[PDB]
Amino acid sequence: CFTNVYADSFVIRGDEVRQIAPGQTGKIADYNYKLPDDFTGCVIAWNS
Amino acid sequence: NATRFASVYAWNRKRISNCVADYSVLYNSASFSTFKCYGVSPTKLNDL
Amino acid sequence: AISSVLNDILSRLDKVEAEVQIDRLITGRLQSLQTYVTQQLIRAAEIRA
Repeated sequence: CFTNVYADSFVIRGDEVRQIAPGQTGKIADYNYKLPDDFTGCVIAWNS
Repeated sequence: NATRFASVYAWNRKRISNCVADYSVLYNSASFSTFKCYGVSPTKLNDL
Repeated sequence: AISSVLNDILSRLDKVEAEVQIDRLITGRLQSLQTYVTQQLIRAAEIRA
């Protein structure tokens, strides 16, 4: 069971997918979208 | 941006010295797949 | 760890790539204190006697 749940939805290029993993760095991870260093959750992604 | 590289078998070497290195130029480029490091983390390279 | 110097880790690695190195130095230095405090506790008993 889960206390609260937030699904975050967005689009990016295929190469920039690895930046969404927690504690990464890159133009997305620096100033578009960022997970905390002790993130808990799942990054689910598919070619669109 | 050398015109033509060496072969892996005959691999080239350059001594880089007495100059300022701004690896953030390299890391801020989109051009690379691969930028993986083994005794430093790339964002710290500029502080050193 | 990649250095014996705590700052030479923290000045070469980011806040995740460092934690594994730092935990090595914590584990080693802490077991160094547990050794010393065991030696001195046991030694204390000799001086008490």
